[PDB]
Amino acid sequence: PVARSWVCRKTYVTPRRPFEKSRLDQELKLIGEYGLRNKREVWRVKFTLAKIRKAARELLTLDEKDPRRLFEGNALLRRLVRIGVLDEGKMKLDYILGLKIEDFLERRLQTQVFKLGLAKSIHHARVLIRQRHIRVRKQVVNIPSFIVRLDSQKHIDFSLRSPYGGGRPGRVKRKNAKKGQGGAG
Amino acid sequence: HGSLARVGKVRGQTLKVAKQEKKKKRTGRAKRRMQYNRRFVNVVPTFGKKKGPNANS
Amino acid sequence: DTVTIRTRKFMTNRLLQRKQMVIDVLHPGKATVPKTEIREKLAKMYKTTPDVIFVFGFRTHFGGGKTTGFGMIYDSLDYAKKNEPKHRLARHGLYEKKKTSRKQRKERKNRMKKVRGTAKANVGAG
Amino acid sequence: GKCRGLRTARKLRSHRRDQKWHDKQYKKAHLGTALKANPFGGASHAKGIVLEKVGVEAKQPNSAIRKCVRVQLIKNGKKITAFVPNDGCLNFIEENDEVLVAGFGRKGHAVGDIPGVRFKVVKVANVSLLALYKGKKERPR
RNA sequence: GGGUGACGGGGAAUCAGGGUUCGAUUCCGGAGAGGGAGCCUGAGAAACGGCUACCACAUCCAAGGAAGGCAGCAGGCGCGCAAAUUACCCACUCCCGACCCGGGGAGGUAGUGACGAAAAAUAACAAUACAGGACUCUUUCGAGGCCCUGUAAUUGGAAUGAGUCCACUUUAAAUCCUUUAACGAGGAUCCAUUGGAGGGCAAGUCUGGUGCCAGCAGCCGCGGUAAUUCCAGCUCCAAUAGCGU
Ligand SMILES: [Mg+2]
Ligand SMILES: [Mg+2]
Ligand SMILES: [Mg+2]
Ligand SMILES: [Mg+2]
Ligand SMILES: [Mg+2]
Ligand SMILES: [Mg+2]
Ligand SMILES: [Mg+2]
Ligand SMILES: [Mg+2]
Ligand SMILES: [Mg+2]
Ligand SMILES: [Mg+2]
Ligand SMILES: [Mg+2]
Repeated sequence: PVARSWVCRKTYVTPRRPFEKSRLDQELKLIGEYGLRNKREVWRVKFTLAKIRKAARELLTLDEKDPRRLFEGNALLRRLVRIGVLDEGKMKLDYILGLKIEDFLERRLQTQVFKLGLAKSIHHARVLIRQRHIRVRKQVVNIPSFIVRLDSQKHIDFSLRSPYGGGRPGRVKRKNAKKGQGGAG
Repeated sequence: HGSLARVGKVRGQTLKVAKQEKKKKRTGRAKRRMQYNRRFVNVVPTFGKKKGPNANS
Repeated sequence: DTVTIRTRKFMTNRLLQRKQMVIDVLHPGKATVPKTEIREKLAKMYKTTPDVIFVFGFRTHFGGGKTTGFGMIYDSLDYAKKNEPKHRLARHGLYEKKKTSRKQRKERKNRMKKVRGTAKANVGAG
Repeated sequence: GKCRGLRTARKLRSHRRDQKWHDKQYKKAHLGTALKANPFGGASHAKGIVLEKVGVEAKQPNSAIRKCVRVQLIKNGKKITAFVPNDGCLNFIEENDEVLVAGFGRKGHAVGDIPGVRFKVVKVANVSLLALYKGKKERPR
């Protein structure tokens, strides 16, 4: 008897046929186009898509004008529009199942940095993010995979308390200013 | 029948060799970058009856 | 000079003899103000000294220009030395405690269980 | 054909019940039999002491001696003829030294060219034989 | 009647739809305090941090006698393939008492911890030398560069956390994160790892050694002097703080 949770899940599912070739080809291409650190980070997106797909399927099995369907399906569509994946007007559930990986990768801080100019390559973008150089809204979102809400897109920029954003310069230039001051001069 | 003598005959009598040196290899994302770059942009040439990522004529 | 403060979820707990609220602290580019500086800042804001103010539980956020924690103000010290945790008082030196060290008191009391009556022996013990 | 009807459940479920025994894998796992025959008393590995290095001779199409280790297990007193894998590794093993022994990868059924060796040695005196083969840890003295 | 590698359940693992296996284990219910039995008090026990016997273990004895029960928490021995520190505190959560005040190894806090789970670094950008190809230009050769990709030179400064560390915060008192000054990167450094590279199955008919040996190999097989399969070196493949059995 304690406090504590013990409530945790896995966020991804590995592929069965582990050397398919065609699968490996597609996953690596995804890694290239969006600078992912690892195969499984792809598989995490795939899996969050899959859950959605299961949820959608389940709703389509319910008869239309079944309360359970109406409410839950709408909430799912509302949730999906919130992130910038579905368009308003396209909201009616069948359109979820025609919806792919790339749409969900397209809304990461790492993209919506590199997408909003700001970066200079996607790997740079990922480095920026880690190095506390870019702030969403008013917090320094350290994390690349931060799914950027459509609501929250236009508030992406550099972090105030940083070299790029317009603050104190980093420790390399500080050193090279000390070297020019005392050593050379 | 048959002895238990030779046991590590071949592990014994191989010609010993240094393990060379080259470089600090790119790890993590950087590695994955590198490999995606060298299958999907750099080469992509005119074909001549299939490829080989460790071929040797 | 440049910290700033706000006062969230304010409430007048009449029957604990206190005002109690959620302190907000903006402070961009400085290293989480010590609680003494919050007290004097709250003292001049609420016009009622530091001596009846008790503040704790300050958590900074990420990025690091916003902390947030809980604070309450007492009517007098006489009230605050009654309706407060003992630790929170000696947090600023006014109701300090013994240095017996739990294990020593229990050991002492397991001897004593060994003996009857003798107030002197039960005073001694260990 | 099948019993098929609607108040059959019993006949159906009981017939299945009686047949399940004709399955091979299931009878293994439900008659105690095999857990009795396991030297590794339903166990993943077993510590046991080496009491003779024995050359095993491989099965015909391959000709080769297979350098095994006669292990008496500790939990039982049930003797074993485990395999010392990888080249010249039998030399690391010296008599009376406390090997850990695992399965050979087939959960029974002997493997390979070897006849009847169900087990492979993993750790000789708490060390791990991979580390000795690689050259990482060493046999203490 | 016998067995159970049988405490019941909530539930857990897989899973299309059906299913199969698991459930000692934080909630609920049961049962037990070495084994059996008997009881005192009490509203409530057939109590075990209550007694009385016996059996099994075992402890002082001045040898008449006397005392004992961790399947509480730590820890030890043993068993074993198989499992943590004799730490700090009543601050939280609740309990008990005559009690606003005392007690609680309930409980909370630290330590160990690759059981398992979530996040997520090990580099990024530039001009160079170049090495290439959609465009424009050119019969071809060559060139203009919005586009770019590899290898170098670390060439270039810029960026940064690991870490070291004042201080604040945290907190019962601490830490840990979080906040934050000051130091902190040329890779010869702050060095990624496990397993593979005949097929199944992603990836060398490369070089050296050994010659049915030594060894690999879940299976098919490879090894008897040009070994794609062994021991090595090279390069390559997979996953990657993980990966083998
Ligand atoms: Mg049983
Ligand atoms: Mg219970
Ligand atoms: Mg016991
Ligand atoms: Mg009982
Ligand atoms: Mg009893
Ligand atoms: Mg006890
Ligand atoms: Mg363990
Ligand atoms: Mg406990
Ligand atoms: Mg893990
Ligand atoms: Mg490193
Ligand atoms: Mg293969």
